[PDB]
Amino acid sequence: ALDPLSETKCTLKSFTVEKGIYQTSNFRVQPTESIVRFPNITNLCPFGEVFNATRFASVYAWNRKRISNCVADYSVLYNSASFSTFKCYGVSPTKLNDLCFTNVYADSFVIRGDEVRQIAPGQTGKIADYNYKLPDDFTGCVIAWNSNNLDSKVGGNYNYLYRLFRKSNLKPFERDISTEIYQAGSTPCNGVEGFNCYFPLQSYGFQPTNGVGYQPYRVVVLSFELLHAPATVCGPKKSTNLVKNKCVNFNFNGLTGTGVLTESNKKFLPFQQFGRDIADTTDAVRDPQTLEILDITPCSFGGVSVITPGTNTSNQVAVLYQDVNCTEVPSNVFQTRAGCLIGAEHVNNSYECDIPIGAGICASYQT
Amino acid sequence: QCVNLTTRTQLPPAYTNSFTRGVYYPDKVFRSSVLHSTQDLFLPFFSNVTWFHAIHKRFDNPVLPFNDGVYFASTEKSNIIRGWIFGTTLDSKTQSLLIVNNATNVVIKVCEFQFCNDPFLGVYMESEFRVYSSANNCTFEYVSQPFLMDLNFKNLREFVFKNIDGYFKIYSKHTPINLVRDLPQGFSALEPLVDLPIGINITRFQTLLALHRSGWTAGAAAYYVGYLQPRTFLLKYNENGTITDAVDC
Amino acid sequence: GAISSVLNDILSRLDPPEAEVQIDRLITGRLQSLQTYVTQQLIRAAEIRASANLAATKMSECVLGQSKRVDFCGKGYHLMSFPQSAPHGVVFLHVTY
Amino acid sequence: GAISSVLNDILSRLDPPEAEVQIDRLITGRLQSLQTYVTQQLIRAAEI
Amino acid sequence: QVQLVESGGGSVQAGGSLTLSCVASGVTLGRHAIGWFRQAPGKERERVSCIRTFDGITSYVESTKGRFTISSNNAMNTVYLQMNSLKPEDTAVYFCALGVTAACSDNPYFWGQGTQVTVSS
Amino acid sequence: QVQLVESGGGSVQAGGSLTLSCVASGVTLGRHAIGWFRQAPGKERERVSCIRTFDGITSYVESTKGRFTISSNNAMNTVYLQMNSLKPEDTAVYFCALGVTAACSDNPYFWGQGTQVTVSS
Ligand SMILES: *[C@@H]1O[C@H](CO)[C@@H](O[C@@H]2O[C@H](CO)[C@@H](O)[C@H](O)[C@H]2NC(C)=O)[C@H](O)[C@H]1NC(C)=O
Ligand SMILES: *[C@@H]1O[C@H](CO)[C@@H](O)[C@H](O)[C@H]1NC(C)=O
Ligand SMILES: *[C@@H]1O[C@H](CO)[C@@H](O)[C@H](O)[C@H]1NC(C)=O
Ligand SMILES: *[C@@H]1O[C@H](CO)[C@@H](O)[C@H](O)[C@H]1NC(C)=O
Ligand SMILES: *[C@@H]1O[C@H](CO)[C@@H](O)[C@H](O)[C@H]1NC(C)=O
Ligand SMILES: *[C@@H]1O[C@H](CO)[C@@H](O)[C@H](O)[C@H]1NC(C)=O
Ligand SMILES: *[C@@H]1O[C@H](CO)[C@@H](O)[C@H](O)[C@H]1NC(C)=O
Ligand SMILES: *[C@@H]1O[C@H](CO)[C@@H](O)[C@H](O)[C@H]1NC(C)=O
Ligand SMILES: *[C@@H]1O[C@H](CO)[C@@H](O)[C@H](O)[C@H]1NC(C)=O
Ligand SMILES: *[C@@H]1O[C@H](CO)[C@@H](O)[C@H](O)[C@H]1NC(C)=O
Ligand SMILES: *[C@@H]1O[C@H](CO)[C@@H](O)[C@H](O)[C@H]1NC(C)=O
Repeated sequence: ALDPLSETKCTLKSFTVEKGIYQTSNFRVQPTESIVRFPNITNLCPFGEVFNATRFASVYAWNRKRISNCVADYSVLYNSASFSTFKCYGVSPTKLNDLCFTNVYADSFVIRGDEVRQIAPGQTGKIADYNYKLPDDFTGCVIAWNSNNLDSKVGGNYNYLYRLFRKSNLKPFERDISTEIYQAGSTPCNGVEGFNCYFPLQSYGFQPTNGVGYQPYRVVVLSFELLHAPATVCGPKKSTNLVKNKCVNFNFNGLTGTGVLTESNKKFLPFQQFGRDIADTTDAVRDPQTLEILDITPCSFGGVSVITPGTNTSNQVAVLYQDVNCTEVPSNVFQTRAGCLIGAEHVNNSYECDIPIGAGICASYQT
Repeated sequence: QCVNLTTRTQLPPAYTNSFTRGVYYPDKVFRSSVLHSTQDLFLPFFSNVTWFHAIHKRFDNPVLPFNDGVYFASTEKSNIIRGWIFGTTLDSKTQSLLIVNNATNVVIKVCEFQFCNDPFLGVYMESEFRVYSSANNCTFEYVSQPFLMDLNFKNLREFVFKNIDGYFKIYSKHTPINLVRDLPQGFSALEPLVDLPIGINITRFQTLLALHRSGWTAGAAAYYVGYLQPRTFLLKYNENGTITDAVDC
Repeated sequence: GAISSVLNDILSRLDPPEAEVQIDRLITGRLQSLQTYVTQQLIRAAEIRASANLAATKMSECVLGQSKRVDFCGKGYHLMSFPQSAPHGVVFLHVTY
Repeated sequence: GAISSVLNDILSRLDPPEAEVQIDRLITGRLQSLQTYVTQQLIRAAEI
Repeated sequence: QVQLVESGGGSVQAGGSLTLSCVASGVTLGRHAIGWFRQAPGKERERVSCIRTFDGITSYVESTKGRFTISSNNAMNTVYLQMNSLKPEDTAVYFCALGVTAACSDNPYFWGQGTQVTVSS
Repeated sequence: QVQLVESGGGSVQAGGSLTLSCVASGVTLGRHAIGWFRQAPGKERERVSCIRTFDGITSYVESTKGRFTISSNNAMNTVYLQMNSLKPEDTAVYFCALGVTAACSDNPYFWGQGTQVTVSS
């Protein structure tokens, strides 16, 4: 890491370097700063309403609340020690604040302990199979806490129900509240009750003094919807002032990228939010704060070549930053069509090619 | 005042050709001078689209099935087609969706409606709102600018309704037409209008019309219904962001 | 086989122990894609080198001389040839009798 | 590395979540075999 | 098929306490009304108590009110009958009784073996 | 926030035994001194007992020594007060008391609802 000649020696794994041009590393322009453009929505998400509502629903009839168009703080939930289970699948529990979700679905109910692990994708069991199902590709956080402090009234609380019998396995994210009498086999129910005509509906009857496994549990399942829809459930991160014509790290409604943001002549249709190239790379973005179209140009990069005569001849080297303007590069500096050449003196005279640099340009050790 | 109206002189269903019509911007991504291949629910090219008539006493407003998607194209001059109804049962036993256009207003209500056998609206002006007896125990609601507006049949109005995982998505387009008989042999891309997070088991479709005042008359209103299919399309985004052409693979 | 094709959307959404598996899947796929590209380019480079060797031989034997080789320098009895540059190639105007 | 070389004997014996891993193993192996075949055929085509 | 395995009872002083446990297999408590019946010597079938496992409501008779407490823990598939303040008139064989209906009023169709409870004056 | 859910107590004969349970939520036992206070009729606030969950040491008063036993199981977040050898002077409402200090001497700031203990002569 001392000088370009040492980079050449380490690249070749040789203490002696022959005359020629050698690519040793890759110049990359680094981002000066990170800029954030989230939508200014001060309205807090109703996590307060869903986490300590007066009454939660039964598992067989799980209550779904749609969360959208609000700033969401998952840090306050993670910091609270009340929750016993905070299992996040497809997302990181710490990273939840930075993410922007197109939708959120909070599913609130009450279950027992022995089936807390039933609510997780690819699980089986009575509550898992006939009460609440999670798809294998489910993305979101299951948050369970013990609340027998206000769950089980003395003498048994039979308010919350569960469906222990059903015709078929519940479909993922599907609710079945039907109380049609189930025919288990030989004897047809004919729509009436009797022997082997097991009714789907069953009752908990939590006692305040049951085993911890048998005790009530309040569970909220947050499902994060991350389609190509616009991201509306964003974190509380402060939006920063927009910076143009400078290689920056940017965040536009959950689209993160490193690039130079320039004023775009592209005139998006009013519903359009992003732009893409023939290769489906992000080409243009729309500022959330002001309806401005911005071209995203990737930060200047390219190979670094070392023009050297043999270490027999000299330790002097020139450096070619390939396809880089002589402004991005951090005493002769000469702009060629092959890139920026530093440490080589431009000479008007034409000679036979010695070290081929690029588009008609060659280098040599002389005088 | 829920009423029964029956004088229609019914006829076996008419059919029409959809000459490369019913394409929409599949996503919110801007693209310029690119041929992009999309696997999505499109109205197949050159497919049968059912032709319902509202012409004087002939009225066609049957409760159509709502498959994977619907393309509703109304050619009109007297602004008769005002609204749509979605649901599984439409008897208030199951959640139902209602979209009605008022002068410079839209109403999109998701309620359990005790719908009529023949829901409609009445104009003498804008006299009757005889759709549902009861609109009980309502849920998600929306108001915005009117979907269809003025600015032979002078205007053709294309709509695409897709009820997908969590969103009822409406795409719309308004086109000046000199032709009065049937759909143009042209190309039009349907820009997205709304994405309502409704989440209903929609399989059961109905149209809302306005009657001019038994003792009724409809006036010229010709609307086409064409169901969507999962198809692969090749869309030609021109250099200024518009889908100027498409290929049904 | 990863959760997302975007690498930056994995690191932002996952902890290093869990992001590691998805990044390994992406690395395997992209490495195989790059290896395929490089192998096809080596074969295509062999084809272009054969074509360029033929072009150099035609320049030597056809422009810098008169060739007795039949059909090496086009229809008929070769009189002379004139080279013209073309985008990534050469064009020989063969004057024959 | 799959439980069976026969693809149809995997789908018949396993649920999609578990059949997915074995089918991925078979896909990786057969894709590598086909890539090897195509590369050797490109080199042999250059020779011919 | 359904089994009603019983336990507890035996001999006890008049005014003492006992606990009867009934565990159900092949069925789950949560809707089916489960209760306790008894046979005193020279007496027919009579209800002692019942609990609706669908709602947890308990029904007794004049002879068992207050002295006997019925309690269903549907989670362990268990029903308990606690005798307190026993009398020699309570010397009876107790049957665990189950229905295919939510109502305790409906006659049980589903019987356990029986446990003898003897009360000594 | 912290809840102190209490259970047990009720009516009992003079010289009998009872058990009071207090379970803490939003806090964990292990350092905070948790104890029992009571209100007798026409009497002010007085300490019954305390246990230092940091060390398990127990403190009583003259009126409760030996007869009452306090015991903290910090692992279930539970504290138990066992009355033995009760007297009609012990008819009182008992409050579960918690601190933000390790010392039982420090006045508790953290109160439970209360359970009535009645002792019949
Ligand atoms: C939407 O409603 C339809 C009924 O209008 C449901 O279709 C029924 O599905 C069950 C099995 O799931 C069948 O036994 C019935 O025969 C179907 N009914 C009809 C009329 O075909 C459909 O399941 C509902 N969608 C969801 C997600 O529950
Ligand atoms: C309970 O509701 C209150 C009311 O806003 C809220 O401040 C608090 O965070 C909620 N508690 C939990 C554990 O979510
Ligand atoms: C954010 O603020 C700008 C002006 O400061 C305003 O135009 C815009 O409407 C605001 N965003 C929203 C979502 O209202
Ligand atoms: C290169 O340097 C070495 C020093 O070890 C010297 O012996 C050799 O003669 C040199 N060769 C030339 C061509 O200058
Ligand atoms: C380098 O940048 C300057 C302005 O920053 C511009 O005038 C010039 O044309 C650029 N040259 C190249 C080769 O990019
Ligand atoms: C070459 O000569 C011209 C004069 O014609 C001069 O402008 C230019 O600077 C010279 N180049 C160098 C590298 O000295
Ligand atoms: C008349 O309207 C009532 C409204 O409830 C409906 O039940 C009935 O079927 C209708 N009659 C006919 C012939 O459509
Ligand atoms: C379909 O279209 C053809 C015209 O090409 C017509 O003859 C036929 O009746 C139509 N059938 C249906 C079911 O739409
Ligand atoms: C007309 O617009 C109003 C908004 O002021 C709306 O409440 C109403 O539903 C619309 N339609 C009718 C038929 O009044
Ligand atoms: C309206 O929906 C609610 C669901 O909370 C239901 O309880 C009520 O019975 C419904 N209305 C009628 C008339 O059934
Ligand atoms: C380009 O945009 C302009 C509007 O500024 C429009 O007139 C023109 O039709 C667009 N180009 C094409 C090919 O449609």
